[PDB]
Amino acid sequence: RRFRYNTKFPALVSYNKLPWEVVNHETPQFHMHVAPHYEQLLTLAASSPVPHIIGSKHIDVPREHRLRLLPGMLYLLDGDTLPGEFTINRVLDPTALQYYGRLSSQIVTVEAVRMLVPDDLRLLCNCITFKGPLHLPVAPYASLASLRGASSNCFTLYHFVRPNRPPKELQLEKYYIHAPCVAPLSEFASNSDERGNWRPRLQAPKRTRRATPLPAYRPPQSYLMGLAERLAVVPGGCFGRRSLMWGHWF
Amino acid sequence: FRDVEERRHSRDVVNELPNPWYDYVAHALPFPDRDAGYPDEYGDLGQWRAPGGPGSPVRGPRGYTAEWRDLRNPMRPPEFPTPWERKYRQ
Amino acid sequence: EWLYYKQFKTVDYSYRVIPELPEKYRPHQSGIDQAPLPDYREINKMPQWAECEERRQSK
Amino acid sequence: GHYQQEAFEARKRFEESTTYPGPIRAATPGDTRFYSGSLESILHDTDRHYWRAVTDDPRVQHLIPLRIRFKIFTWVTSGWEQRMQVVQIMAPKDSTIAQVKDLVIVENQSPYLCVSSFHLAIDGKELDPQKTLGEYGITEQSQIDAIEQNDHLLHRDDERPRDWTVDEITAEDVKRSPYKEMEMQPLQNLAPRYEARPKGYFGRTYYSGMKQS
Amino acid sequence: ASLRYRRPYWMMFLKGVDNWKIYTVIQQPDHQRTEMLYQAWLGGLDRPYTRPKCMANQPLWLSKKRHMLRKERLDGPETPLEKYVLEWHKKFHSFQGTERPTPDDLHTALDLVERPLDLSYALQLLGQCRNLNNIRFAKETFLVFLEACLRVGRRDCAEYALEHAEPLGFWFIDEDHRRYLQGEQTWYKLSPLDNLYYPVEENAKLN
Amino acid sequence: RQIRPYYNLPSKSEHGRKMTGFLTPYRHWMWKQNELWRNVHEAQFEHLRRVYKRQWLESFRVNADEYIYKYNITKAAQLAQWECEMKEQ
Amino acid sequence: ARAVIKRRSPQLWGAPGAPIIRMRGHHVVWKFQSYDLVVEHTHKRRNSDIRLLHYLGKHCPHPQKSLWSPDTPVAQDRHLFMLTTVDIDAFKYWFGVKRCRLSMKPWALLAKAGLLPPSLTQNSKIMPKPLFDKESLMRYYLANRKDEDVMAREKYLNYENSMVKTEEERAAERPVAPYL
Amino acid sequence: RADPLNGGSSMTLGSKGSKLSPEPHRRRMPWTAAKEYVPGVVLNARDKMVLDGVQLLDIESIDRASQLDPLEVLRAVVATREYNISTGKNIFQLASQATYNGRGQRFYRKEWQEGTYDKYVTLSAIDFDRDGNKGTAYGYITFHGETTTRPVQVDFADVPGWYMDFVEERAVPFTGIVPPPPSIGTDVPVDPHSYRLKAYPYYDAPNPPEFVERLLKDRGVLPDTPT
Amino acid sequence: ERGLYFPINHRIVDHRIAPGVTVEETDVQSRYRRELRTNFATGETRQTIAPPWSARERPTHFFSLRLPSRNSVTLRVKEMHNHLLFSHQQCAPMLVSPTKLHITLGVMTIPENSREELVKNIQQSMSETFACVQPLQLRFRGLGTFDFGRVLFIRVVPEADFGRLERAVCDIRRRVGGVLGVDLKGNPHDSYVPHVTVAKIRPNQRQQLGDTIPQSLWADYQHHDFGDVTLSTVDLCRMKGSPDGYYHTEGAVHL
RNA sequence: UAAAUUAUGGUCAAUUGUUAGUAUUCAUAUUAAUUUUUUUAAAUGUUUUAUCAUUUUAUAAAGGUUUAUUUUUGAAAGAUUUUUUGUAUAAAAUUUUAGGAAUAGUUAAUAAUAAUUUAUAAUUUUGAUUAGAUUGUUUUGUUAAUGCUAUUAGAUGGGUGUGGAAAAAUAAAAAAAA
Ligand SMILES: [Mg+2]
Repeated sequence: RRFRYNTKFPALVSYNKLPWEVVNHETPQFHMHVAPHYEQLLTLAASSPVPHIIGSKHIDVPREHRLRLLPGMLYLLDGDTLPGEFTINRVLDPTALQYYGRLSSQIVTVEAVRMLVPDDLRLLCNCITFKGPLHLPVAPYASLASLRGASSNCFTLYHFVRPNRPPKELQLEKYYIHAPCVAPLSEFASNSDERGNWRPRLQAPKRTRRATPLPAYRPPQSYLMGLAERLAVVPGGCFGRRSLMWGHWF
Repeated sequence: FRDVEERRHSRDVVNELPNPWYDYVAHALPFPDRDAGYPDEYGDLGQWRAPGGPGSPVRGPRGYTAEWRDLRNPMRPPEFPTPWERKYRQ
Repeated sequence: EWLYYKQFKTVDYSYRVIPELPEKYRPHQSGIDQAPLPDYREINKMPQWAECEERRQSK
Repeated sequence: GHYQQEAFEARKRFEESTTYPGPIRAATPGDTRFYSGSLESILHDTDRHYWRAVTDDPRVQHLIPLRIRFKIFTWVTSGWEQRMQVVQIMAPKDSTIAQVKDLVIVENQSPYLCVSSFHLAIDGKELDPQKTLGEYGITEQSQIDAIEQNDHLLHRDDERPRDWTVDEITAEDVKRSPYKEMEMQPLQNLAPRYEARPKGYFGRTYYSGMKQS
Repeated sequence: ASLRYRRPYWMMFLKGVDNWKIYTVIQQPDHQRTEMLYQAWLGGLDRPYTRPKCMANQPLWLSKKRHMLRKERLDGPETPLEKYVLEWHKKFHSFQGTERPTPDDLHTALDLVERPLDLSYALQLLGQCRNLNNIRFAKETFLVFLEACLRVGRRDCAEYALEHAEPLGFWFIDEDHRRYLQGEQTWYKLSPLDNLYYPVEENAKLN
Repeated sequence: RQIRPYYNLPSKSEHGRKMTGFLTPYRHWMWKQNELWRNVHEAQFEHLRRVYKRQWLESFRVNADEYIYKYNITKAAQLAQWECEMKEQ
Repeated sequence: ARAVIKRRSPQLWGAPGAPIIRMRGHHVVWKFQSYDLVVEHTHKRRNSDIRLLHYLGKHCPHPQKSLWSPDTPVAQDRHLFMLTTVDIDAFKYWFGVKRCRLSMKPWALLAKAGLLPPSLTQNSKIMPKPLFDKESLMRYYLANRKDEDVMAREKYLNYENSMVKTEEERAAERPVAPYL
Repeated sequence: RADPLNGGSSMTLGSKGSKLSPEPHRRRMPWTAAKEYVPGVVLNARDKMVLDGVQLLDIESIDRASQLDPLEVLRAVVATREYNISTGKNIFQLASQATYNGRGQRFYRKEWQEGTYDKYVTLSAIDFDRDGNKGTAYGYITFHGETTTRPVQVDFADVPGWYMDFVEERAVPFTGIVPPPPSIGTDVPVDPHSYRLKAYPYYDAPNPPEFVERLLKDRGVLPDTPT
Repeated sequence: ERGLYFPINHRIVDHRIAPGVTVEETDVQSRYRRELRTNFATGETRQTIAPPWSARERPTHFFSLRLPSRNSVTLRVKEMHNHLLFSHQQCAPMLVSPTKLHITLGVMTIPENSREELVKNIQQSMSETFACVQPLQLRFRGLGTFDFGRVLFIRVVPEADFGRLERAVCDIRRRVGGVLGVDLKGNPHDSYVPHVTVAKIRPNQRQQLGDTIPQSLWADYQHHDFGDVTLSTVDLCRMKGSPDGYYHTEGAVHL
């Protein structure tokens, strides 16, 4: 536990303070930090309407207000256009593009990712273009419903963030409302004509035979690190509870 | 193990009897409920003193009151003629 | 285990490794000057086996 | 969360109330400077060292403790590590950003923090130095940081301070400002003693907010 | 069995370094002068230099500078392959280098063989390329290896490589070349423009 | 201590301990059987610990209630005596 | 957490913590030997009185005849007596509220007294340590299983408040008519 | 704390377990957190006598006088390769021998597929440093059909204990991005024919008769006489 | 090396921060002495707290102890003004005229629509409550600040006749704000602190004269002795001094 | 300025040396202790781990202190979980010597100031400061007794400052993650 004020060492000298988390765009850990937020934002946009997420055109801001309004701004465009006064960097690093694998597969295939740096080097515009319609269903009232990319076909997403800042710099924490989709309920809804097609059953069918047993268990032949309960590791070293032992060699 | 043990325990007549060392704890407070033999404020031992004396904490404090009605003159006959011995009465 | 861990001079015999500090650890004060540079004109001589197989190839 | 909104609503209705002769100055006491324990502990303006079982009337705060977060590259033995420092200033209720900058540069009291011009920003958005805290709605719980002139390129090794572990420090470099404070020559007494942590303190990877194993 | 209390906190997780107590007590006058003399003995610097404030390892810059200034063997390269060995060591064997060679570099090194010593150097470089750098081979690496061995006169090296090429990592072995090298065919390749079956000792028949 | 079987993995290292901390799968299985007996006793031990805490809390509650009653009576008597003495003064 | 560990008497998790009940006794001639059940910290200094949370009581490990009792023909009542003086309230307070620990000798003594179940140390060599099988345990669980409601009620009585107030007591306690 | 094994019971010192909680017990030291480990000493104790058959030339030894016959050099290279492979195999050795650095392949250890344990990693990327047996690797760890949403850096990518079976369909070119495997529970509908669970949270394998007999023999309940 | 290793003045711990974030998450760096500087040192005097509704409308009238121009305090502050002007010429607009000095005992806001009936009651209450009190003597010394340094006033230490003055002002507040409804800035059960304003920054002058009076202007005279003055009159006046060159006369009682 | 009693209550105070004109506690007794007749060692390999490492293992004697030695729950106990609540370095009194005089990186204010701020500073004859002696406020011995006479083991500066806490360099009657 940590519930103590600092009185052992002077405040001017930070003697045992944890390092501040900083994200650098020259490293793939930036993509690692940002990609899941992108996929969550896409899911939220496809499920429920989101304000200020749809972009008719590139926003125009004067230089003095450029560092005041642009940071934190994230939206999407139908066309593959890039803002001016930005030098372009293409993702040629397999490690950098690996982090978008879940976004490409489960959500929507990504066409390209580019990092745009202004001449003053005081900003970063991550522009990621996805080619193809969303794999997940898109509600007619959702923000992406107004986007022609769903239902050229490719659509892009722009995100502005100041370089060399803590991971809280991007305001992607607010895009986390878990609005559910109505994909199964739409089938039984009045507008769809499958309500009579669907046949519900109230009683479970009778069972005549027991379930097939597991195959013969063979104890492991290699050496073991010891009991997970005593070693306080999770069952498979990945997840689970220490007390609830399962999925190990025995 | 617990179920088999409790089932075995319930089958014995000698059980289901109170166990003072197990069913309760007598006194949890540190201080006792009455003084016992400890030295007096004057320095006297417990054997040299008895409670209820001046060292004990104080007990505290138009018409006729409520206790005036029950009092009656012994000249008047008693309410209940209990056959008191004359020697004890004197 | 105990025989291996004894000579490291552990006061409590706590299975630690504390190598002894010699009085003269660096070679320069141990008594040697700069490391001798190998004779390059000698190490550049082609080996005798190489000369023999070169002659065999020339055969 | 709930405390801020309920306090604001209570203050609003207290202001709106018109039938009030005013609190009694003698009946309402102030905080005392003398109390048990050998520590001088400052609390909020609504807290007292003595036990006060009654809830006093809300007051408008005339002195907001603005806390500005600066980057600081402390020298650990393993290498330079970037961490966070907090500078606290006591600004009036209607203090403009210009006087806020004056207060932070006068109360930074650190040689490295105020080395160059910087701009105050909140959640990544820069603050206009012309309007006051009233326009921004800044409370005592607001999180404000600062961006210097050369913090946008700190990822470059040239901008990063050069440690003697990997980088060569020259005779002209030992005469510079930070490298004079640092001492590459191990003195007998080792006057510049700094925080030390092992290279494997965080494992094979550095400190991160996520799991990489 | 933890040394966190025996030695200063800054030198935890230190392995390989011998006598860390030297660096713990390096602040003494005699130990400091011994360290200065040892660093001068290693050379590479003009001023009297000592180790940093708290470091049991030599600084990266100093170690790299000493490695680069280190006098290298084989001062006089006779053949172009002899010079290529020097430049390969310069590029892909620099201290703390992240670069890894390529099969194109391996082919260029192997195609410059003229002497049996050149063949030995090229074979050693190929072996270290596949063991230390662990680089996947291309299609024609075995072809150029066979050509080098044939034009240098090393039949036995080719046969030995063929018999267990899988440990060598040669994932492609042509059927024509395997039949030639297993004592079943007299030629292993044909020149496209010349229409002749190598080697020349076999060309003496077909002509 | 922790038992280390003779038939375990021998650490082929001269710079450290001669035996590893791993174990045979049979040793892991037989350890689980032994650890199962440890849980049988401690679960009764833990249950008895909780019921003893409950009993002590209840006894403290009752005895403290009685002591509070008596102490309040005594202090009320003391304060009444004090106010009577103040009037006499 | 020491540069040179006191190898003769080591402990676990440092000092001072985890109060533990032990049996201290000065090493004297066996005929004058008597121990003292007492609760103390894991680490003790040269004198045991530094870390002494509470004193449980004396124990004389000498079987003695019951001279205080009259000479009775009862065979069991004429066996040798091993007298032990223990405290119940403090023991329960330290065991439950503070969750102290116990050593094998005090555990065996308390098991004899009836406060605790028999310790893990004392075992009969005749009976070996048994083994377990999941299928048979599941079969027994299906063969007999208590109701969830009654198990929750008994758990509540054993762990949470057990001195409950019934409707008779509630009706007695409820206010009288004049103040209604 | 986080994982109070068998509750907070403290009957013995071993009742709390070898390690109290998966989180580090001391806030200062993060490395001491509970995590799966493999025997580093045994896995890195490569066979030394196997290199004694033929001498090995040093890299820094480049002078002409120390050069050996090319046949001997090839023998030394074979000896070094078999010396590296003798203890086992690491993903850094399988990646170069698999196409596209083995991206999208399924890597598992020998102990990861024995008993009720069933875990593997779907490779996503590998970075190679100068040494071909070193570097880093990232992938999706899958445990009993459940896979991580985001790629993670694999643990112990250097120890020679890894195995992999090459399949061309799952290979991912550098142009594309390795897709995370679907989850058997959420992503793909469950089907006993496609995949059947080997161990569930409350499962524990039955005691094998050989281990039971060995334990009984050790405890002495079964008769035993020396030959 | 000069003194103690950890001075007592530097053992400050801040409870305004979260408990567990100062040890590891961050380190707060600030000069905590400025906010703990005592009111005696900083010149701040606790004025009666006004309710929000009464703190909006501007005051209309005020009680004062009328004094002759010959009184000692007038020439003491005249010499103080001379010294201040000689030292720095930029504080003249902040400094008030010597002829506009009065000892205020209370401030109130009488609406102009119904002022005529209220002023008669106020003056008759003042007469009936001052028909018995003898002329007061007050010793003035020290400097104080009101409205966060906006108002600079001469402190009135307790002395002879000061107890009678405070009892009289409490009675005046009871008889004016208590029985009949008049907006007193403070509380009727609270006592107003007498003072004479030597310097004050007007809200219109706040634009270019800073936000507060710097302490260095009156630091040397923070504890200056301005002497003993006898007051034998009281006046209910209004904020209008420019037309007649003197205090506006709305009600007067010759105490 | 009145007696006592519904009668021993409320639980044991008791002193022993055969001298030697007188003055004054001073030779020889008793108890307690030391002393002769040979009673009477403080043990050498702590342990586990992921292997050239990491994790657990915190007050023995050394150094002479009389205005003096004072502090934590961040480890552990410790528990569905997350989360949360609090502290604490400061004091007061008792302080030795046959012949008794000066003491000092120094007091207060200020501050995360000042080797160089401001001030009529602070200690002490009500016995200071150095020096000598002695490990401080539950321990014995003697006696009828206000007395007299004893007692112990351990906190002796920092200097990459690990740790919750320095107590951290041989010394057990401490079972220390099966
Ligand atoms: Mg002395």
